[PDB]
Amino acid sequence: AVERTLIIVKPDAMEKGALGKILDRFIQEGFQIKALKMFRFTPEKAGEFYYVHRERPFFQELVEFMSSGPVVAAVLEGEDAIKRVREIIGPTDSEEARKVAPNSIRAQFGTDKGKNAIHASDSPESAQYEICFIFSGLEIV
Amino acid sequence: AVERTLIIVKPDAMEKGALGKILDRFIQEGFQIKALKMFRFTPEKAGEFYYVHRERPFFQELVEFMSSGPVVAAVLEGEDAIKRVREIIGPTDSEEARKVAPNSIRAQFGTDKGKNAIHASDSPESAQYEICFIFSGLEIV
Amino acid sequence: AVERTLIIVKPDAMEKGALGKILDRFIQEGFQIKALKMFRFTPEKAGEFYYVHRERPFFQELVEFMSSGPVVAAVLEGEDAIKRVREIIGPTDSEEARKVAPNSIRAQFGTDKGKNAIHASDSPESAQYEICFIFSGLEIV
Amino acid sequence: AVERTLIIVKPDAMEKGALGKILDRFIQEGFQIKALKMFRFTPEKAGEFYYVHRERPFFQELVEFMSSGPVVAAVLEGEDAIKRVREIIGPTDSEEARKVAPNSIRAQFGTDKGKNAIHASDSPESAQYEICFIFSGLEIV
Repeated sequence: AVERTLIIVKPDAMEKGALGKILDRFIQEGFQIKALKMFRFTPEKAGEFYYVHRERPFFQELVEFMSSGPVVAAVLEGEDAIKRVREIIGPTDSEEARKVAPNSIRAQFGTDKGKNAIHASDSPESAQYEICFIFSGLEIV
Repeated sequence: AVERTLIIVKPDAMEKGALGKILDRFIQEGFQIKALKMFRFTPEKAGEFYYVHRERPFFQELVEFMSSGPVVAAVLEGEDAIKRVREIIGPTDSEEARKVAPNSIRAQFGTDKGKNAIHASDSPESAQYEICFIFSGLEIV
Repeated sequence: AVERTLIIVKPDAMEKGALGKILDRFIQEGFQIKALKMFRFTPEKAGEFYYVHRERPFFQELVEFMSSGPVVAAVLEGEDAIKRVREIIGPTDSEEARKVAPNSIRAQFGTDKGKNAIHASDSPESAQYEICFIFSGLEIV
Repeated sequence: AVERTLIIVKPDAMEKGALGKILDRFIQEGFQIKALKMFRFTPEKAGEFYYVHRERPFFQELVEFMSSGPVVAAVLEGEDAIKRVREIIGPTDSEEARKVAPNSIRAQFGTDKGKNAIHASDSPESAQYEICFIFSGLEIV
């Protein structure tokens, strides 16, 4: 099915100068960018975005990191997008990504498990929530 | 239950100068305004907002009217908000509203069935869709 | 000359429930609302908005107050708007406003000099800066 | 001097799939992206953006083209940005760009004089206007 998923380019990848290369990859893989913007999470908004993981040990570190500098979000649309985008980004741990998926976003631009370049929706339920969290319908063009 | 609903002040009420009086009413009724903005629907975006009614005879007239001038949307939060807000706005037909609910928004500021001052979400399912259509999570404060 | 000015309803007036009454007043005085939204200043953005006053003794208190809860900004357009809006809001000190301008916004909804309900651009130069700080051209409708 | 300029990636370059490659170039040239978003000009907003050129013979064609599909704007910051960005994009006519500046944005991704991939502010005065037209201060991060 044609699906929409949310990616967020994280501050580590922003700082490395990888934004354009990352967007280029998803464009060349055939996804339509339906929304795109640079913004800065406040710590409160980062915590709301990541609500489902609020009880995890790493949560405060994640919130701080994702509000530590500007990020860029995009809505990607295409066939099987949620799973296909997860394949393109690679394993959570950027070092594992380098071993098993060398051309994945995280292999190319990630550092480790925390600074791993990019977020993507992990499921249709999270995609629905995450897209609405960042973009209104008025912003989808 | 505490709920969120979407209202939109329509161009007829905007033109009458009723915006402030309408917002004042919902504030005094005890609703929290969680998001608020003036914007202009393009005809395409109005048609998407009203997707569920696309097959109704009045649809093109509605789309045109709701894209004919700027509107103001607000997210209202409170106990039983969806139904309570519908009570405050009154019957669809502003003339009927004057007969049965004289202090309702539509009695006070509506003209007829089409120019009836204000839209409100009609159900929890529509509220979910409508709020996301107009406001991202980043805009709810 | 027809001018545009920026008002911001401050958190004290928001909390008092005065938003609708304040907007109603400017509408009835004949101003066109060209842009309107609820948002929350981060402390950094409040400090940038108030850049010209950064060296004043009250600056940190002002920044904190204006980022302490959501605010609503509006662009008002009309003949001589910058000065006329300043007249409508009244003296900086809400207590003085009650003595000399009883129907002014600050007399009606202000508390003292700091919690004084509303900000308005003080000059054409500040209006130009302030309007752009809060609203893009795309948001003026 | 450190300056800010506005670029807009036009619908021809969007359709060619060049967005990421174009952003990558400006990042690698050392510009800071201070704001970024995808949006769609209405014809009215395109005409306002291009107000200074409203009397030119090509104006309606330009307005139509720039409102014919989504575009992406970015604010670029760096030393001598306005002139340096103009150098990077190359001559107005993409065919001339291919002859004299083969690695310029317009040589790489432009088609002709009208479909020439990208807009950039032509002066500090236009940059000031254009940046405010598309982005508020709240959107610069």
